[PDB]
Amino acid sequence: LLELDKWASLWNWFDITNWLWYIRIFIIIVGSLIGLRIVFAVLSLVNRVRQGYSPLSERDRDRSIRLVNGSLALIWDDLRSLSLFSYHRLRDLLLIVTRIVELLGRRGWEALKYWWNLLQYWSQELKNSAVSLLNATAIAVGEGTDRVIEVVQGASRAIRHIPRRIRQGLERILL
Amino acid sequence: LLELDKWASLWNWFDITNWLWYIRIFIIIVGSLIGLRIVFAVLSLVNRVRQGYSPLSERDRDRSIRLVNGSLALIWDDLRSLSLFSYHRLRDLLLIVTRIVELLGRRGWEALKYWWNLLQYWSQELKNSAVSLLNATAIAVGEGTDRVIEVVQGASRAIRHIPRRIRQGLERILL
Amino acid sequence: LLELDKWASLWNWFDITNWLWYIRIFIIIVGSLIGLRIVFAVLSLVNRVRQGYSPLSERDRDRSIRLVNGSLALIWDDLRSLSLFSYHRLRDLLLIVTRIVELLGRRGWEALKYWWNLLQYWSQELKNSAVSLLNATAIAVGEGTDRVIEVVQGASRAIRHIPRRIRQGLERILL
Repeated sequence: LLELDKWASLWNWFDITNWLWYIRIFIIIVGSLIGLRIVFAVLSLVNRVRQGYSPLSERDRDRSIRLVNGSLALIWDDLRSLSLFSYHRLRDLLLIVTRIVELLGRRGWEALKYWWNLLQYWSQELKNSAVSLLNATAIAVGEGTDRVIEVVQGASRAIRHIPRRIRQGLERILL
Repeated sequence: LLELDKWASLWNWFDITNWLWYIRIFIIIVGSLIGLRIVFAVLSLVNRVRQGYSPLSERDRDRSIRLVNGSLALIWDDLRSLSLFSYHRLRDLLLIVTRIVELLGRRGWEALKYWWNLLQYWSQELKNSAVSLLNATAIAVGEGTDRVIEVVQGASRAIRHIPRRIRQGLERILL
Repeated sequence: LLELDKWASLWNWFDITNWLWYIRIFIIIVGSLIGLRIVFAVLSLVNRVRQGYSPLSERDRDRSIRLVNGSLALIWDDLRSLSLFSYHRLRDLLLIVTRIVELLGRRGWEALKYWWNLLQYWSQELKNSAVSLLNATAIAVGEGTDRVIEVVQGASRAIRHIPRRIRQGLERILL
């Protein structure tokens, strides 16, 4: 079972054996390929020129070939970004990066403002559909029971419809 | 063939073994890395901004940094896309998404429309190269070949392609 | 140390072993998973309109569904690049590729050009940092530390400037 007997018998599949023993080599390239894909993001820019910014629904090839030559241009877009229109700035510029992240931690709360309001309107639509069927089916009974289904539904969503400024209050208490 | 003592022999390689029994676990992590790439698609947007306009041929680092601001923005793009117009749309979105495909699928056949055209012109381009060369070598024998060479080649392409509206006749005749 | 008896015992653990003996297959599936990922690059095109102009910080979602129709449209962006509207170009398309690369290949070397000036100023920022800090600390002492430090540092680095434009000599002398 297994061992030299299983491994040795495989040497007859010389072609496949190569893949079986050299796969480990291949795994590294596969992991590398996702990283290579990061460079592929530039390719979408090429796709934009070829297909147009709007959905996929001519001249681009001649210029697109310039992408090969893009190696020369490629130092131009990136070169001015790190040091900007001034020198001595290059060492100082990396520190700027910390500045936006510190400032953004304060305004980042916009996550919660929309999520509470967003879930709030969806719930309202659920109640509206239910109000239609519930109001209509309640009449079969009588005694104005349908009026009861409307008030209860309207009471819970409506009261929760307009809450307090949790983003503002929490923004000042968090920083 | 493999070996038993080789497995134990690797223990004497100081720490080479560390690569084998760690990279293997590391592979599962790589699988996670691919699912990481979907967010990278937003990076391509930043790239077109940082790339000027055309394929590959400064301040954009600070603005691209604004990509971090995408957290607050993220509820906004999803919010108008998910329901879009009015507000009874969120449940409707499941209906309209399915329903649009049927309406849109009808015009989608235009794929074939151009493909019919691809074969149509290349056929014509073949005639120009072939007729020119064959027309010239044909006369080398005498006088009378020029009519058969031009009439036979031009005749086959000429009668094989003339009617238009391929999808119009094809898509409707299927009823 | 090891033995086929140790491996066989693991067969009674019919659960995890599948991963252990199918991970080789798993990376291949992952490879396919990542190639599939490339289509996401078009999503960025949609992101511009659907997700806003700049990075992450309209109605076209209806158009996002038209992406299905993108098969119809997809021949329009591509068909014009190989053959172009001029036509007769299609056989030319294979030849032109050599001409544009041959033509652009001569001036394409300017990549090296930017690197020479680019690195040149970077050396200059480092030079200013050392002189300012070292001279300023040396000023604490009298005698004449200020004159020697600023003159010798600035004299050696500044005078070391030598214009050896490779591109210049490559354009005029390579003919």
